[PDB]
Amino acid sequence: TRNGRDSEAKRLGVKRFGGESVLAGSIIVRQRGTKFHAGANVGCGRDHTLFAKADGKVKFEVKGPKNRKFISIEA
Amino acid sequence: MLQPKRTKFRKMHKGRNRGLAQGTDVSFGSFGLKAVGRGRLTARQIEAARRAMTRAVKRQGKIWIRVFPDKPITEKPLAVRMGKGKGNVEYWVALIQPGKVLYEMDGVPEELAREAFKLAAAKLPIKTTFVTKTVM
Amino acid sequence: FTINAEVRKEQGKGASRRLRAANKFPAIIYGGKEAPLAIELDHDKVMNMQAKAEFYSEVLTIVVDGKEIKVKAQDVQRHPYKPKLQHIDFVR
Amino acid sequence: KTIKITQTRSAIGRLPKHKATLLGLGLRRIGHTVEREDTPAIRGMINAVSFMVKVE
Amino acid sequence: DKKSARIRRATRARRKLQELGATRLVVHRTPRHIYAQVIAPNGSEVLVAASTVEKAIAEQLKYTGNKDAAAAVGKAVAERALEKGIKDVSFDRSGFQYHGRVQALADAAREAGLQF
RNA sequence: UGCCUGGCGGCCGUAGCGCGGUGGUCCCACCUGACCCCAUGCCGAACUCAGAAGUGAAACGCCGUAGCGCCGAUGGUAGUGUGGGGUCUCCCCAUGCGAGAGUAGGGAACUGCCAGGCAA
RNA sequence: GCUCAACGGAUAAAAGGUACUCCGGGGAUAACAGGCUGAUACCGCCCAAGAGUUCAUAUCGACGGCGGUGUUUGGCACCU
RNA sequence: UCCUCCUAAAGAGUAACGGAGGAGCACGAAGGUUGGCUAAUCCUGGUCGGACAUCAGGAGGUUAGUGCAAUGGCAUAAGCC
RNA sequence: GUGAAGAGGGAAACAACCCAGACCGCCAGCUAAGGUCCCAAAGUCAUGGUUAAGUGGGAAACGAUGUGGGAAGGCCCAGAC
Ligand SMILES: [Mg+2]
Ligand SMILES: [Mg+2]
Ligand SMILES: [Mg+2]
Ligand SMILES: [Mg+2]
Ligand SMILES: [Mg+2]
Ligand SMILES: [Mg+2]
Ligand SMILES: [Mg+2]
Ligand SMILES: [Mg+2]
Ligand SMILES: [Mg+2]
Ligand SMILES: [Mg+2]
Ligand SMILES: [Mg+2]
Ligand SMILES: [Mg+2]
Ligand SMILES: [Mg+2]
Ligand SMILES: [Mg+2]
Ligand SMILES: [Mg+2]
Ligand SMILES: [Mg+2]
Ligand SMILES: [Mg+2]
Ligand SMILES: [Mg+2]
Ligand SMILES: [Mg+2]
Ligand SMILES: [Mg+2]
Ligand SMILES: [Mg+2]
Ligand SMILES: [Mg+2]
Ligand SMILES: [Mg+2]
Ligand SMILES: [Mg+2]
Ligand SMILES: [Mg+2]
Ligand SMILES: [Mg+2]
Ligand SMILES: [Mg+2]
Ligand SMILES: [Mg+2]
Ligand SMILES: [Mg+2]
Ligand SMILES: [Mg+2]
Ligand SMILES: [Mg+2]
Ligand SMILES: [Mg+2]
Ligand SMILES: [Mg+2]
Ligand SMILES: [Mg+2]
Ligand SMILES: [Mg+2]
Ligand SMILES: [Mg+2]
Ligand SMILES: [Mg+2]
Ligand SMILES: [Mg+2]
Ligand SMILES: [Mg+2]
Ligand SMILES: [Mg+2]
Ligand SMILES: [Mg+2]
Ligand SMILES: [Mg+2]
Ligand SMILES: [Mg+2]
Ligand SMILES: [Mg+2]
Ligand SMILES: [Mg+2]
Ligand SMILES: [Mg+2]
Ligand SMILES: [Mg+2]
Ligand SMILES: [Mg+2]
Ligand SMILES: [Mg+2]
Ligand SMILES: [Mg+2]
Ligand SMILES: [Mg+2]
Ligand SMILES: [Mg+2]
Ligand SMILES: [Mg+2]
Ligand SMILES: [Mg+2]
Ligand SMILES: [Mg+2]
Ligand SMILES: [Mg+2]
Ligand SMILES: [Mg+2]
Ligand SMILES: [Mg+2]
Ligand SMILES: [Mg+2]
Ligand SMILES: [Mg+2]
Ligand SMILES: [Mg+2]
Ligand SMILES: [Mg+2]
Ligand SMILES: [Mg+2]
Ligand SMILES: [Mg+2]
Ligand SMILES: [Mg+2]
Ligand SMILES: [Mg+2]
Ligand SMILES: [Mg+2]
Ligand SMILES: [Mg+2]
Ligand SMILES: [Mg+2]
Ligand SMILES: [Mg+2]
Ligand SMILES: [Mg+2]
Ligand SMILES: [Mg+2]
Ligand SMILES: [Mg+2]
Ligand SMILES: [Mg+2]
Ligand SMILES: [Mg+2]
Ligand SMILES: [Mg+2]
Ligand SMILES: [Mg+2]
Ligand SMILES: [Mg+2]
Ligand SMILES: [Mg+2]
Ligand SMILES: [Mg+2]
Ligand SMILES: [Mg+2]
Ligand SMILES: [Mg+2]
Ligand SMILES: [Mg+2]
Repeated sequence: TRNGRDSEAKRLGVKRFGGESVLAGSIIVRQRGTKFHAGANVGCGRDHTLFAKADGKVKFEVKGPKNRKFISIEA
Repeated sequence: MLQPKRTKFRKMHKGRNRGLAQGTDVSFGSFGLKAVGRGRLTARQIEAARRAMTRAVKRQGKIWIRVFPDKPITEKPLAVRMGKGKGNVEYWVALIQPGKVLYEMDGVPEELAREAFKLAAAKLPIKTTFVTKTVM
Repeated sequence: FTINAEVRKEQGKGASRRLRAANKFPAIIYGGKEAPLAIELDHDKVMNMQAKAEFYSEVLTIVVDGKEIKVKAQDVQRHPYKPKLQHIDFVR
Repeated sequence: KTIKITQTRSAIGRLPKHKATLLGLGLRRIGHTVEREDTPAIRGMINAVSFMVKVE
Repeated sequence: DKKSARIRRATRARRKLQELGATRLVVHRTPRHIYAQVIAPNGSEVLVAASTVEKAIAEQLKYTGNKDAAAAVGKAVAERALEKGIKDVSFDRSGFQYHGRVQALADAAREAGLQF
């Protein structure tokens, strides 16, 4: 054979889903590109990881012109 | 012999030939050969069945081929153990679900169409039937 | 060109199969400001009716509960390989 | 408002969910006429394992 | 089209400033007239608004489209803003380069008392 | 109160395109010049400033049109959770869920907060 | 300051032969034979373009199709 | 050994001597931030100049670009100054 | 899921297939899968049909006035086949 190589899987996805109460700092979505975007009280790190900026429930939204998926937190 | 003129990938997965066909309505020609049975037609069988029709109906009339292979079948050489790579591509097959119009025919009598389509139907592995272009 | 047909009560996958395996097949009438009407009818009539070219052009009067509804056959579902009808859509 | 349920088949070659549902109904062995208060839940539980229970 | 090019030029500031949750002071410049409005942190309702189009300010000055006229709006916004109870704000320049009329509006807005 | 404009949103194509009209009283647009503030890696084209002779051409706003895009039932079909069954590569039955495409049709948006002008 | 890249790195430092062999084990793993399978092989059959002075099916049969057998070449590694 | 896609059965994970590709760096501007900008590819006209260099307008609109394979992502631009 | 690590009844015999989880005893009864003419426990049971091959009790392409149901379509008293 010529091939037979593969990388280790990165464990990327929605960790905390909509409605789950999360602590200030908790990672909501690990992903590569901004598939979801950072809404209210949610950050976006160098790795495009969407993390909670404040304590509260996670809320997925579909808004804007592009119609894009945003992630917000509400106390 | 029919074959895709360049593909994305050389070797495709096996898959499962399931469900019903899509190309069921007689679109182009007047008559047509529908596949009752389920199966998969090689590139050789299609060419062998086409020649049987084209020679039966002579220079006159017009024939379509609705099916095309675009699935390369791998075959492992004789006296070779398991593993040590996926086998080399030998022949190309079109997967045929039930209700698939294989060939269509136009510009001939309804008698000679059936007698020509029988000769083609005899070449193919799949069990087939004659169908006419019903208007809607 | 006078089809006769009962009204459907059970509708879905399970009912439609039990129906279709009893020499009948489901169909539907719709058009205008009124609501649609689900319509069970016999197979062996409408199989023989479609042979004529007028069927998919001229107006048909479907008899339902006494009332004769004037319609035209808009769309139709053939059974994949066996020569038989599965469903008809009647536009008003 | 109660309903008498009866287990009419074995809980051996069955799914862990179906083994659990019987533990949630309270059915221990085949031929056990347990009675439970009727709600939308218990009917869901009966509908989940309808093949191996019978209602009175 | 210039308008649409100027809208996308501003959008970053707007979208960044709405995230922070700050009371923004929008300023729309025009060849004739200059506008200004303090908008609430939700982004919908207006708290204070003033311009050269208003006859209260237009009646005093000579022309309604220059530095000295923009200053007069710049005072008129900030003077009202303090009466309503606003003080800590941000300045949405709105795709207009911070140099002339808008700068004269901003400096007049600072010098009046409004804190930014 | 309605009729119109300007800024800022919500809502993101039933809200967008093309085609047919229409507005300059104020507003907005081009427009009128360039000691200056500033500007072009050449150019007041752009950005900028100082203006009021002109026009509604372009751009923009509004009204009308189905040529498209877009939305979209009901019914059926495919798929499938669970217990069965067969002629078992593939299907079928009971029961629960139920698409996509296509069809009738709907369809040139819909609203909020301040500001200005006109009929009051 | 390490292609410690055999990349969780045995040493700072290491290649071969044995038919002269030997011990411990394995049917956890090959060679014979058996088994399961039947791509291949052998044996049938289906359609009929042509050959046969004319005339497909006396004898043949292209391009293709479907079976049987376990006589071949194999695959698997289930017994030893 | 490390990265990317499928296989992987709509969270994650998931094998085979299964199917395809890459990496063992690069950069004091290719980082920061501020302030700007908009592409491909054609059409027509134009000196040498021609299909294509540079210019003008029109068409398309992200087919572009992203220091490097593939994936996901970007006009608020993460694109180019 | 089952065996491994689970006996018992059935599938002739048959770890994994179908039924069902053995604490011990009894010369009690009711049922599961599967069965009911004899080997061998229990219906030569009842109603209306089908098969004529020992099919049931291995198999394909393809072949044929085999034989049952249907739903249609070609002609008559000017008398067709
Ligand atoms: Mg090799
Ligand atoms: Mg490996
Ligand atoms: Mg892996
Ligand atoms: Mg991966
Ligand atoms: Mg992956
Ligand atoms: Mg940071
Ligand atoms: Mg697959
Ligand atoms: Mg398919
Ligand atoms: Mg050898
Ligand atoms: Mg349903
Ligand atoms: Mg079902
Ligand atoms: Mg267990
Ligand atoms: Mg301008
Ligand atoms: Mg356009
Ligand atoms: Mg100018
Ligand atoms: Mg105009
Ligand atoms: Mg408009
Ligand atoms: Mg009007
Ligand atoms: Mg309107
Ligand atoms: Mg739709
Ligand atoms: Mg739909
Ligand atoms: Mg539906
Ligand atoms: Mg199941
Ligand atoms: Mg099943
Ligand atoms: Mg049964
Ligand atoms: Mg049988
Ligand atoms: Mg099975
Ligand atoms: Mg379709
Ligand atoms: Mg309308
Ligand atoms: Mg519209
Ligand atoms: Mg319009
Ligand atoms: Mg050293
Ligand atoms: Mg080494
Ligand atoms: Mg090692
Ligand atoms: Mg070493
Ligand atoms: Mg290692
Ligand atoms: Mg080691
Ligand atoms: Mg070492
Ligand atoms: Mg020896
Ligand atoms: Mg020795
Ligand atoms: Mg010795
Ligand atoms: Mg020894
Ligand atoms: Mg062994
Ligand atoms: Mg081993
Ligand atoms: Mg040998
Ligand atoms: Mg052997
Ligand atoms: Mg065999
Ligand atoms: Mg012969
Ligand atoms: Mg020969
Ligand atoms: Mg030969
Ligand atoms: Mg093994
Ligand atoms: Mg033995
Ligand atoms: Mg490792
Ligand atoms: Mg996956
Ligand atoms: Mg999954
Ligand atoms: Mg996954
Ligand atoms: Mg594993
Ligand atoms: Mg692997
Ligand atoms: Mg490599
Ligand atoms: Mg960069
Ligand atoms: Mg920027
Ligand atoms: Mg690209
Ligand atoms: Mg790329
Ligand atoms: Mg950034
Ligand atoms: Mg950068
Ligand atoms: Mg099961
Ligand atoms: Mg046992
Ligand atoms: Mg047993
Ligand atoms: Mg036994
Ligand atoms: Mg038996
Ligand atoms: Mg049995
Ligand atoms: Mg047996
Ligand atoms: Mg027996
Ligand atoms: Mg026995
Ligand atoms: Mg067995
Ligand atoms: Mg026990
Ligand atoms: Mg009994
Ligand atoms: Mg029984
Ligand atoms: Mg017995
Ligand atoms: Mg007996
Ligand atoms: Mg039988
Ligand atoms: Mg036949
Ligand atoms: Mg017969």
